[PDB]
Amino acid sequence: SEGNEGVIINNFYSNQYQNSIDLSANATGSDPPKTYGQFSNLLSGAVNAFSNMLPLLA
Amino acid sequence: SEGNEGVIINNFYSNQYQNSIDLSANATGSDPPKTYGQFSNLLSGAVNAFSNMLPLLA
Amino acid sequence: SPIPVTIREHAGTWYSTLPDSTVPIYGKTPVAPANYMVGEYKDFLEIAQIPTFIGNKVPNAVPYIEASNTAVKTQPLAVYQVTLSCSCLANTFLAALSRNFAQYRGSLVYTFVFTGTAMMKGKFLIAYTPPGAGKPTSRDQAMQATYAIWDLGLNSSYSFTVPFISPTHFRMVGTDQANITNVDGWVTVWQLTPLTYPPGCPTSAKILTMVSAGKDFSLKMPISPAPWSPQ
Amino acid sequence: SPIPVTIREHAGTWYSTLPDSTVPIYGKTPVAPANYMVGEYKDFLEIAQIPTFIGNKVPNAVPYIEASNTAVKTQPLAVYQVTLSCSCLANTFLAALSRNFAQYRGSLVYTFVFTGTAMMKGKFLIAYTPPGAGKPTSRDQAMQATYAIWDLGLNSSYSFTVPFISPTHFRMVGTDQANITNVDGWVTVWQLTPLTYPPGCPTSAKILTMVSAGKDFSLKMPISPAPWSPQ
Amino acid sequence: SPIPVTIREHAGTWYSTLPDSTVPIYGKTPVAPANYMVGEYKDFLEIAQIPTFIGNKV
Repeated sequence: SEGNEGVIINNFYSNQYQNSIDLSANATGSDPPKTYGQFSNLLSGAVNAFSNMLPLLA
Repeated sequence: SEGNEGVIINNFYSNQYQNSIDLSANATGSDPPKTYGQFSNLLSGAVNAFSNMLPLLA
Repeated sequence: SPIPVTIREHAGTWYSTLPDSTVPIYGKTPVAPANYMVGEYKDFLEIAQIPTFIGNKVPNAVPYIEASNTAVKTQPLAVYQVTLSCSCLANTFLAALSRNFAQYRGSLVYTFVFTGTAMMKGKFLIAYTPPGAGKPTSRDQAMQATYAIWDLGLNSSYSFTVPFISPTHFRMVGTDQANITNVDGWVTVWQLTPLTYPPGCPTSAKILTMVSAGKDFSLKMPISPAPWSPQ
Repeated sequence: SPIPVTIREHAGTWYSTLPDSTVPIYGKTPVAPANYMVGEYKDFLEIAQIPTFIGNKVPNAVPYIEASNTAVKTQPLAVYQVTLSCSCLANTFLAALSRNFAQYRGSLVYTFVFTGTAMMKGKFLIAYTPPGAGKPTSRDQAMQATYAIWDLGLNSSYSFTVPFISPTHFRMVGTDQANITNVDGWVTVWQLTPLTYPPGCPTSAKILTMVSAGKDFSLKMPISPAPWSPQ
Repeated sequence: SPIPVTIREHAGTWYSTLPDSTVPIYGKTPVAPANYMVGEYKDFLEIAQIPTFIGNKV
């Protein structure tokens, strides 16, 4: 059930603050999101296709 | 994300007061409004057309 | 625009049992998943129903009573006062649970497990006597109140329920002082017929005694018993 | 019409981490546009993934280990304890980040960059040993746990991930005292085959060692480490 | 976001007849049913109508 609290008013602090956050873990693991934000260093020119090419060795 | 604030209530002070105002400047400049208010001194009779005219030199 | 308030006289008090929460200082903390967990209960009533052992022969307590090969109508095998305070119940979960509340209501269940030989035979008279005229002094007087006859045979135990008979809707859990000739009556156990046996068999047997709450049983108003030390 | 209030016992306290704001004294202040700005991040996890250098041979730390022309199964090239407290990790961003939190979870990534000659050849056995039976003492024992064989060739580095193997969902970041024979196990690096080379080439090479968080890695509950002075 | 209040001059007074309630300290307590009860009255006027004895020769 619930405890000993019987106030009519909506809790002034939201729940994620008033209480701990119950989480549940699934047995088989979970995939991290793909990206944690948009910060990134980028590697360009990695590959090919296009230059002063095919004078270039085989 | 956000910080460490988790109050349900609407901020009592409005934002322009609770926070700084993020503004953004465009590269190419911005035109001042045309007028800053309605205070003004006025120049009248600047030009012509109409009097005891054309007895008046050419 | 600041709002006007009237400060109540009780400004600044702290109430140990306030129906409200306080200031959170470390929000957004996720917990460690505990979802694999089992065995949870949510109401004490959920487990108050499991029988635990009644202590006989206090302070040299044993979890049983002994039936003999003689039926003296004048001699009870046991006499329990129906009080959640009986020194008899002092270590049952019922009593340990109950001591944290002010009042109870409902059925009490006394369970007897026969532990003698399969070759033994016998009959017991278990009675509940409401208060008013004192405790019964012979099986003949007990037999005048609520009772059951327990016959020994294939089935090992007997569950006797003492009916809640009371003027008030609830009864106080604990005694202030000691409760006289009062309390709420007595559970007395008597032999109807003696334990009988064949040659080559012991002539007395132990009967395990336990107590539990009935489906009826309720407890209300949480408090704290007088503090004690087990030693 | 003034509203009646009940003042709580905690009246007047200041909470360093209160989930709330205070009084604004200089409103309507526009800022200087900072919209041309780049390089912003928003979560530490965003950069905890970038490998930084592990210190070898403390306190005469060097960012690398040395492979030789001899494979002694009895001699690890390196042994790292898997603790975000290892003096080994003391100056990695992972460790510097982690020291501001109470617990971590997830994958740790040890990256090795071979820096020897192109003419050299060799194979390493990198193993992760969970706790319980102590640290392995020969490549033969390490080989009994989680491990990978790293072959030298065109591709310069090797990224070894130590799997999060733990009874609890999370692990404590820092050590209180020192953690024994504990900690969470060990990463040991061994030579499988010796570094081989042709005539005219050095007979040992440096292997750069770095550490980072895996995509799995998480940190929780911000605190402050014990204060220190870099000098 | 904490709300600004103006404290009235009468702060802290206790009024013996205040038209209001105070702090509850032992909630959710069910009572003992008293539904068999009879003879209740709710207004003194309900019984002020029953004659009682005038004292003569005081």
